[PDB]
Amino acid sequence: IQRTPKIQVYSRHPAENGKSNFLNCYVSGFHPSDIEVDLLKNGERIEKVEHSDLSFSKDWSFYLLYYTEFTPTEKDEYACRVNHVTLSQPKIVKWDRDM
Amino acid sequence: GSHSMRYFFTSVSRPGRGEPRFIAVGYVDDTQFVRFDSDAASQRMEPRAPWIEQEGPEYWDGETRKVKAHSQTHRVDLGTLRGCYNQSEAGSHTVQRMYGCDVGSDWRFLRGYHQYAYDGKDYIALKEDLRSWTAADMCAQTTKHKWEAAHVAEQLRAYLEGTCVEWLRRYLENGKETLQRTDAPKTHMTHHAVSDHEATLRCWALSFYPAEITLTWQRDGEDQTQDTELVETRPAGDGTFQKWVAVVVPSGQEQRYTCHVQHEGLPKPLTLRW
Ligand SMILES: CC(C)C[C@H](N)C(=O)O
Ligand code: NA
Repeated sequence: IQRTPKIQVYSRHPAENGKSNFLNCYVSGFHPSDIEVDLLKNGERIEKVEHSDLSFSKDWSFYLLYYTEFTPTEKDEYACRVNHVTLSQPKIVKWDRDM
Repeated sequence: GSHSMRYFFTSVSRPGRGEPRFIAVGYVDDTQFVRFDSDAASQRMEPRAPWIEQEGPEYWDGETRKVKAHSQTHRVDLGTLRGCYNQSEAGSHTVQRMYGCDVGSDWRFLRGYHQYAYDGKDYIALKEDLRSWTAADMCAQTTKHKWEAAHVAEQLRAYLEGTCVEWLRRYLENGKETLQRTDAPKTHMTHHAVSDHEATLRCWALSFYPAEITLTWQRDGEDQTQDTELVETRPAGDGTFQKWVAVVVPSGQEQRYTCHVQHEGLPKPLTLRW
């Protein structure tokens, strides 16, 4: 009855140090709709994160985009942390500029 | 090409106090244009695309009336469903509804849809002829009989074949600068080594609209699916979409492999090679 989220973590635009960009965490395929999604900078929760309006796919599973403005640098590590009723432990997906 | 207008509705019961959480969104093609959220302070249907802001206060009054009516129907339904399935008052449950219309390239009616799920599973749907229903179990069959007695299909068919298409045509005209514009994918290829025997080639498609796209790999001109990975199409957040496809190849044999990209914005498919 319960379907676990798929997670992709990526930038809005091509990733270049020093330029204002946007960090996205796209969560999809999940049911029920209650979900916790955090964006992390060097392991710490980013405060000003927005998300899209809840919608769903043909199979009734839900999808959301979570996003925040960020200026990438060489040292800063970013990730998405997701909790859902299907997960025993929060799941962390690192941002990899190549995916 | 073809176009669509679709509305999506989600209600989630809240056992111990008050009415369900209700969220409604409307799309033209892959562009969201309205929302309603029961938790928001406005208690209005709200614009989410610049081209719907044109519409006058009478539009916003009528859409707000209609969407609040849908929220009440879902409230009652969550009650009916809990009773039919003999469920307790303790758990939260979900109803979802989607409806709308497809038109072809001539903007004439192609297909209409109206369907309904409980706890994420099919419950009842209008068939393609818009004259009959698909009920998944005996609870839904009781709903079907009810809706047959009240000629519900007839009312929905009139909306889906007529009114729905009329609104879609209006929006496509009003929003033409974006809704009728195709943004072809911006493509490139990356290369990474795992070991010195194995390499990964990744074909990227960025900044495209609408979301439909096909990415395929060939080896020496023949389709290859083994040793490939295709990610789900994802929103960029600026209204465009992104996708990639990768293949693992023997190091030194990268020239054998081509990626092929098909999209409505490309007059002929694109071929990329490392
Ligand atoms: C509130 C909206 C989903 C109503 C839709 N415009 C209709 O007339 O059905
Ligand atoms: Na509307």
